[PDB]
Parts: sequence; C-alpha cells; structure tokens
Amino acid sequence: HHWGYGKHNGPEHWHKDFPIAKGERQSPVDIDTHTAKYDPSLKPLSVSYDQATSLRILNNGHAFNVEFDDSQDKAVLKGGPLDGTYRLIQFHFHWGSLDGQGSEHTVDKKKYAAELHLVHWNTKYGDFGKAVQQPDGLAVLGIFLKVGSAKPGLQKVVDVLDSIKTKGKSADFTNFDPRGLLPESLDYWTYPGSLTTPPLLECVTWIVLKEPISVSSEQVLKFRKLNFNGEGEPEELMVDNWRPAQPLKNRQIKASFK
Ligand SMILES: NS(=O)(=O)c1cc(Cl)c(Cl)c(S(N)(=O)=O)c1
Ligand SMILES: [Zn+2]
Repeated sequence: HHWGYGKHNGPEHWHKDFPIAKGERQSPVDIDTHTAKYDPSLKPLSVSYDQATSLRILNNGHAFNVEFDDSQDKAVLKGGPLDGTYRLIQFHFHWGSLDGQGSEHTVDKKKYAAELHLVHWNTKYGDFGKAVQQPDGLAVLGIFLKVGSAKPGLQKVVDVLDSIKTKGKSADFTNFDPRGLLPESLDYWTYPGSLTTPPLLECVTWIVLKEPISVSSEQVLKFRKLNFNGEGEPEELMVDNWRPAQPLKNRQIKASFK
C-alpha cells in the first residue's frame, strides 16, 4: 500500500506513514499575492545552467525525473534568498487530468495546468542525501505551466515519454538543456517549505517564479499518457500527481518584485 495520489493512498493519507505531513512548514501553499511582501534584502537570483549535464529520465511510479550529473560544480542556483550555492540534481513536473488543475502551488487560489520543479541541493552538505536532513538543504525552483503556445525546449522531454510509459522504466537522456524551460522573467516569491511528496522533509527553500511558461495542449496531453502502474499491469493514467495547498502556519511569503 505504497503512497500515491489515489483515493486510498493519496495526500490525505500520507500523514499516517509520514507524520510531518501536518508539520509547521509544509508545501505547497497558496500564494496570496496581496499579502506577499516585497523584500529589498533579496539579492538577485542566479540561475547558471550553461554546463548542466543530464543523464537520463525515469518513471518512478508517480511522475518522471530527469536526472543530472551532480558530481561536479555545474548547473547551480544561487542568490535570491539563498546563502551559498545549490547544485541541480533533477527536475520533474506535477500535472492534472484537466487543464484547469495540476499545479501544487496556487496564486490567489488559481491552479495552473502543471508545475515544473528543478531540485538543487546545498553544496555545503556534500551531497543530496545529507542535504535533505538540513533545514536549508534544498532549493527548489518552481515554474508554472499554462496551456497555449508550445514550449520548444520541452519537446525533447515529451518525445521520450513513450519509452518510459510504466513505473520502473528509465532511458538515456543526455544533453538536455534546462535553460529552454525557463520563462523570460526571474521575478519570484520565496518561502521556507518542504518536499511536496513523501517523505515530506522540511528542508526546502522554495523559489516560485511569477511568470508561467506556456506549453501546448498536445505537450501536456502526452504527459497524461504516462502510466502510474508498471509494465504488464492494469493501466492507470498518470494524472493529478499534485499535492494540494497546505496551511501557511504564519510563515511569510516574500516577493522579489514590486
Ligand atoms: N519524490 S520526487 O522525486 O517527486 C521529489 C524529490 C525531491 Cl528531493 C523534491 Cl524536493 C520534490 S518536490 N516536489 O520538488 O518537493 C519531489
Ligand atoms: Zn515536485
């Protein structure tokens, strides 16, 4: 009875195996744009993906992860609310069964069609495994996806999904440039949170971009053709793998813009 997004193993059930699910700094959260306060103490956000080196893509049973080689000082996120440097390890998405839902964070209660998460770990902790055990161990850059014009830089990801339809399947995914998934503006909201999937560790500094990227209906439709199940099992379409907004618990969401 592994965790998932279904009626009997979904978000409302996670707290049983992962008590922290009802913690003080859980993610995602609704971003109230009027309550978010501009913070002039925020340094410019720095996204350096020029040397990013992807290794492969994997269907983990709830979504798919595009993993990167993080053994060297490449693809780093710094600045903004961050102290030190965070290294890119993987990215994945959360999406819905319909265009009207799919994102984890919401803006003034608005739900986007999907959400891209670029996960980075704080280099001062040596590696990802140790980083997740720290309050400031990870920095996740969140980007909203809306349905409209196609995102050229996403097509390579979309075309390889046919090869990792079911749980446990993986495939070589080299030379993918994450820069092609970034919107024009780096304006963002930031707050202290957690992993949005079990183990739900509260080790994340969330940086959510205000500007969404546009992807075509055809692109997101291919996301929905993935399977939650493994090869040779009853087909359960991989859709609605998002966790709903959690209590803000007095935390304050800071904005990098006015
Ligand atoms: N289990 S996972 O690979 O989906 C996953 C792993 C990690 Cl480390 C993080 Cl931060 C996230 S998230 N949704 O960005 O909080 C998801
Ligand atoms: Zn995520």
